[PDB]
Amino acid sequence: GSSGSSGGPPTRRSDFRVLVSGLPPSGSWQDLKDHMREAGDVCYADVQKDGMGMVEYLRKEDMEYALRKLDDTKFRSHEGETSYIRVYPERSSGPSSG
Repeated sequence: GSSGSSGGPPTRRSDFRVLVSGLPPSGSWQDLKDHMREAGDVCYADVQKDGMGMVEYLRKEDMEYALRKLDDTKFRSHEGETSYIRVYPERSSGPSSG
């Protein structure tokens, strides 16, 4: 596995993901993943400025697992620095009932 394309659209290899916020200024997705992976296998791993991140699992449990297990952890950046990143699901006007 490597993946490498110019385009790189907003694809969702999975549905069960975990929103990470409160990342360091040096924090990366690599280390982040290696961390988030705590759950299971990460098919998606991205990080943005400010201090946010995103990881997608192949299993639901993994999500909840890492969600709780991790639920706010001490992430170490590639610069040694650290920061408290929370692990929570993604919400946005749920359907509830069609």
